[PDB]
Amino acid sequence: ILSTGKYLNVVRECGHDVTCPDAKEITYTLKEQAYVERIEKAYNYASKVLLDFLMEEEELVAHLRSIKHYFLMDQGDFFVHFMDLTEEELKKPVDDIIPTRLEALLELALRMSTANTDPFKDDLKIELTELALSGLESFSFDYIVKWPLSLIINRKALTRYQMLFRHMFYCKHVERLLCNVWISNKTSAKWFAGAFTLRQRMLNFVQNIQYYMMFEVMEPTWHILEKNLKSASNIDDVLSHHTSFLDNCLKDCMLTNPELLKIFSKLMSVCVMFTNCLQRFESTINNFDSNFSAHLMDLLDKLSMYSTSDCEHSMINIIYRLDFNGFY
Amino acid sequence: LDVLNKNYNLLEHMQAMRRYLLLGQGDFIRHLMDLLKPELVRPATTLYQHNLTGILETAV
Amino acid sequence: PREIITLQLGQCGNQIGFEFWKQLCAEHGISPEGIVEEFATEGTDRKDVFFYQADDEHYIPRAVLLDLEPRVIHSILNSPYANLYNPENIYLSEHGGGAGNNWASGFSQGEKIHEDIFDIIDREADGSDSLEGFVLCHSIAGGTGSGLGSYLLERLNDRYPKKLVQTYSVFPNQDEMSHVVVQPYNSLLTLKRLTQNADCVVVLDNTALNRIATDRLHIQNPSFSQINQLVSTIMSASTTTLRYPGYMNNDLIGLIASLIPTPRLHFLMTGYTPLTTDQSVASVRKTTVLDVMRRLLQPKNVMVSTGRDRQTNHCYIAILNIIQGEVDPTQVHKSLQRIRERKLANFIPWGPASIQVALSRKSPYLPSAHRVSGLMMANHTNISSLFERTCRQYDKLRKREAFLEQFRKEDIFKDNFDELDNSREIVQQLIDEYHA
Repeated sequence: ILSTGKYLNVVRECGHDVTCPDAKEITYTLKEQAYVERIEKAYNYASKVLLDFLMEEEELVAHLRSIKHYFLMDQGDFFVHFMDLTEEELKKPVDDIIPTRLEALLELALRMSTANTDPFKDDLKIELTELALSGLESFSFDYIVKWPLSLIINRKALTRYQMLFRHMFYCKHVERLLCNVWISNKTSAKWFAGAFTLRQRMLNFVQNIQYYMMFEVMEPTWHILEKNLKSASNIDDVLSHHTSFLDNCLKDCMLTNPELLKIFSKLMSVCVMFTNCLQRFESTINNFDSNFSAHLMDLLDKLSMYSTSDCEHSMINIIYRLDFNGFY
Repeated sequence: LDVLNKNYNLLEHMQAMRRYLLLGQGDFIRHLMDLLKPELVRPATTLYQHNLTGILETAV
Repeated sequence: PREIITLQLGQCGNQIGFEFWKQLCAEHGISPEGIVEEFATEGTDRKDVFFYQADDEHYIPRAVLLDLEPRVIHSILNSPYANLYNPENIYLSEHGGGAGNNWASGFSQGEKIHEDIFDIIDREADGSDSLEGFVLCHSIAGGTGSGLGSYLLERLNDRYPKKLVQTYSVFPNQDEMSHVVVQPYNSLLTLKRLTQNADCVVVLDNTALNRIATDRLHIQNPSFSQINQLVSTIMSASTTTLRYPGYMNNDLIGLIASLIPTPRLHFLMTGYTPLTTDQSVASVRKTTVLDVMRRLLQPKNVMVSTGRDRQTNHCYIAILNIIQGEVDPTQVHKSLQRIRERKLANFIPWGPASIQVALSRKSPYLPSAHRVSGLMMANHTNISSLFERTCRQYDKLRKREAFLEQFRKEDIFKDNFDELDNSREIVQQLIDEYHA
């Protein structure tokens, strides 16, 4: 009863074109049970026609895929115009006027890279376990959420996507730095061949892991949107197994602990030292290789930590992919 | 008995378990046990499980 | 942004780049003289990465084509795809060249047209303020593409030092030596410039072309009209992460960075299976991705003449497996699951290896959105067999007193023949040393 009138209140939140429905206000039963089913056919009716109406003309499926692509970077041809033009500007600590010039650079690159519908794809407004930020920026994005689409995806769910884009952009900036190592090496003091091996070793490891950590979000992403469309009668279960996609975003990223974030941020601090090494012109080269083998021993420590976990289905997926990185 | 036939196939799983634990059809288990012997000759370790799921899936 | 200038050069390099630009209009949904379809922006999300950016929705190609022979360019203007090309970027009507067949001809013609060759090709450089690099779409066969192409590998190394260099160069044919006899001389002179004056190459053998041209293509008389069909598809296949919207290694400095172990070891083996049109009638039943990469490492689609019994002491270090179009990505990790069980790639015993797989959506077209495509960019250390084949044909020719008096009259005063021989053996020795 209560969650029917909850769904009779969100039809009011989009207008009056669905208020006072055509049926229901026709029939009435009062014997034994059979009016409790009138509550259940109440519960699905006004709640499904609101889902059709937003699928029709408020574009819920087009809104959920675009929030998806902005905080997970499924389309990276935008981002070699986006991320490349932000890293030129965020390399120093921000004074007060940099995020105003960053959103000036954002819509410059949005329409050079020619997104699908630019008055519809310019909703990006730049924002600038118990976790805190571990990078050097608070750089993320904010999507324009408007009720009654605040029910399908919440403002609490927007902050979950906001933390999700931040952990993707941290390792993505390492590859942008690492592609700058490859273009600055293209022409050392006496250690040229030893530098060539650790350029290839460090870049290929991160190009493996970040091809993966994008993708194992994506193969459950098409898995959930097929079962979003397949079993949709009410809105209540559908929202709950749409938050199981959010629980799938949980199982891709929350498995890393604060000790793992200290290990991955050691990759960033050794790349800036080695890029400084090439523009300045062997003992630092041996120090970098010992910094790599410390990371490779730390990755074996996380392999033993993931083996000793709760032994669920999420344990099996994270222990398979880190045996898989160990076979590399 | 008709709701299991439409949705769950209950007594079909009675015939099904005889092919694996009771070893009804041998080609499911011989192509298993051929691929399974290069792993059973060594002693088992921590890393024993993740290859056995892959050697089960490429046997079926 | 990511603008690349292609350097089409030579008798064979101009024809393989002519249908390369002709392939790009059929997949972008555009015409060379107009825009009749709306599929160019809704279907394709990025078009200004090889073309010049539009002034009237006319995507000009960022191409230059120089050759001593005027025969290759006179078969262009009568074709209806030449109006997309501009008659002011490279040459106007009635352009010519030398006489001419010599490696020393184009090597000496580079510094007499030095003012004009560095004038109009630099106008396209400052169009974008962040230039990607230069690809030399040249040839090794003949003296036209090998003579002048060795000059631009030197003077563009210091005038543009922060740019990527990498070429799709075709290897000549070594079946008989009657029509041409200067083939061991002009090839090794350019091959020295391809290792120290150039970062990476993409090898394309000629004796391996007719191995494929009679495999499934069923021809009786091998003509030159089939050499552009295997080459133009894999060129556009290599930029599917770069042209179509991808995420990782979506730049040309992304792909080449994850495969080169070291300088002077950059010769990448190429493979491409689907070339048959009657496969189309049975791809309607969900042909999967689990069977398309089992045959890439199997030496059937290779375009490199190498030994069959020399793969046991050689080891793969980097292997690329590019799927395109319909991938069904819920089983693409399932295809990479089956790689470790066969060990079809021998792995280096000193360090790790990598099997990198990537995907990008293809053109909105019916032969493209239906049939699975697999592009291979391998790197195997059996590539010294070609270098042993070219060197054994090089020192045998110098003992027969062949082209030692007929070649040193113009602009050659000292013996630079062993300067190419030791540097080739430096490549052949560091390859076998690389697996300790």
